[PDB]
Amino acid sequence: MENFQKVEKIGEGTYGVVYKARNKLTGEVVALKKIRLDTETEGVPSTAIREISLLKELNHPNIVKLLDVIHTENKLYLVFEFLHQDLKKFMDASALTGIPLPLIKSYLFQLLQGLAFCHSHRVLHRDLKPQNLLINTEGAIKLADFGLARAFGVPVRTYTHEVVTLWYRAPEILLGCKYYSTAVDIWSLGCIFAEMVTRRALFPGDSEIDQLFRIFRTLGTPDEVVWPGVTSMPDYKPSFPKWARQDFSKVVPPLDEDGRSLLSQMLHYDPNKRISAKAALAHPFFQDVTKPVPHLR
Amino acid sequence: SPLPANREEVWKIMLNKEKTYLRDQHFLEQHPLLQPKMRAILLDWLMEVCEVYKLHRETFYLAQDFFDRYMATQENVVKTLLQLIGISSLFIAAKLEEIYPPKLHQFAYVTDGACSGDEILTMELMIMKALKWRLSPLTIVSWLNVYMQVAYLEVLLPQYPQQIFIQIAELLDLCVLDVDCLEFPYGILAASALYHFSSSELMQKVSGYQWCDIENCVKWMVPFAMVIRETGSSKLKHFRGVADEDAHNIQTHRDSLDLLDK
Ligand SMILES: C[C@@]1(O)CCC[C@H]1n1c(=O)c(C(F)F)cc2cnc(NC3CCN(S(C)(=O)=O)CC3)nc21
Repeated sequence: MENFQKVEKIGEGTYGVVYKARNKLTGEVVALKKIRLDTETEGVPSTAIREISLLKELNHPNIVKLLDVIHTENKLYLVFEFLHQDLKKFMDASALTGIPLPLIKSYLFQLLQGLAFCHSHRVLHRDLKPQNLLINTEGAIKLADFGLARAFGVPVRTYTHEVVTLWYRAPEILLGCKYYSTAVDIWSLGCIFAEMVTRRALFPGDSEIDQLFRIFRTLGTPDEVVWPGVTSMPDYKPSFPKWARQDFSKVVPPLDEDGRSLLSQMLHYDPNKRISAKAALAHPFFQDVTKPVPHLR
Repeated sequence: SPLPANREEVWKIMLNKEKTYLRDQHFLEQHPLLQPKMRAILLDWLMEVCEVYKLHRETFYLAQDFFDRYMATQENVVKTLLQLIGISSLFIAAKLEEIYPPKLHQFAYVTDGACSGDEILTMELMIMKALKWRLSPLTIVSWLNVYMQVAYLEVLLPQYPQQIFIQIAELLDLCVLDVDCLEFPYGILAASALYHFSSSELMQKVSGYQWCDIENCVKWMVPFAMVIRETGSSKLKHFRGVADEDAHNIQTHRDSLDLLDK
């Protein structure tokens, strides 16, 4: 990098390190993701190839921009736009104060626009967690880290099982479903909506069975009525305790009726009935932020 | 849109992906040392390696598209470079599409020593940099998947007969072996192959195209369709370690080279 000066390490994963970097002659600050190729027995990792190609076709104001890809000697640098903070650091800094309801509603609205754009382009993110949601000082929030993202077919086929971070993993994944698609991202966004409201992870499990039981304790143990096919799923056990669904006035006390309605539709057990990102945008909870558009036909 | 996110929005993004991924039917004119049959023997061989490693039809079609689109950026490729360009297109495709793709050494091994792991690593970077990292096309087989679901109507859960999918896929595999297929959009080719196994009514219902949109590709595909009919279509195979509901998505190989002569 003959013009980007590395200023600070901001991230680390299996495939490389992320740096804050400042352009010397411009003062343009970017995020540099370095992938060392000389250490990989399989060349450019599948995660780097998927992230690059998927991001070249996903330009949206609520999706972190991939500015450039550079091959240098035994390295691959991905240049991204820089955002000064993630939603996890912001929720933690506001844990005693709270996040004002209009900012919660605005961040949710924007995340849903970024997500509806992904889903309409047949892209599943599959790693929605507060640390992958980046905020700026101008009220914007964007989706970042498409390293676990995947293009999906219509119809979908059997994909990678072990796919979302535990606390944000949808129950159809935990119960061993053969198929999944866009509804897994909506479940993670529902968990984050509640986390913004209470400043506590909604379902903070320490294992797969514990994650399922925390979900069941809040939403009630699903049955064939609320979720046709639950009892025939690979990891369903008739021995599961039978908890009653808790009232959302206790689950998310600062939330209003419209907020509670939207949250319950994003956390619907049945992936086929769970609200889509496009339909979530039309929910009355956002009526004071968006105006409906005239529909042809 | 033939589909029942917004129906027209998802469908228009799909149609506008063929309009951004450009491919030319006479790319072998930029490589005067090459003949159209060299491409056919290469793609046919790539199908056989796909079947050996139980790779998905999607990863064959990604490799086919990376190869044809990569050659449009190059010039003066020799017959001896072909095996490396193809096996490296398949390496990228399998890493993008499979959950547990074959290791780099398996890709080097299948070339019988003609391509080393380091040559494949050098080639995959040349390929990906020349394609400007545009590695997410809507392949020919991906359109067939879309059409087969709408025929048997939820569009995201796979609900359709496996054996019929295999018979249409078999026809597309022959047509892709001919460079003139690249004149027709990928969605047009899949709809035209589907038409040969059904009708314009089923075609229009599952694909949204009118018969005038498809008419030219249908007439071009005519000889390929009769050679398959003359021989009798294949039966759905079973593959060990591959679930039954996914068996139709595994790439297969047959005497398509002989069939292509007619
Ligand atoms: C998504 C990640 O958070 C995971 C770890 C590295 C991050 N990262 C990326 O991975 C990518 C791209 F490579 F995906 C782009 C990117 C851009 N800008 C920032 N800005 C940072 C946000 C977090 N903060 S913080 C701790 O809240 O002060 C410091 C500044 N980070 C980014």
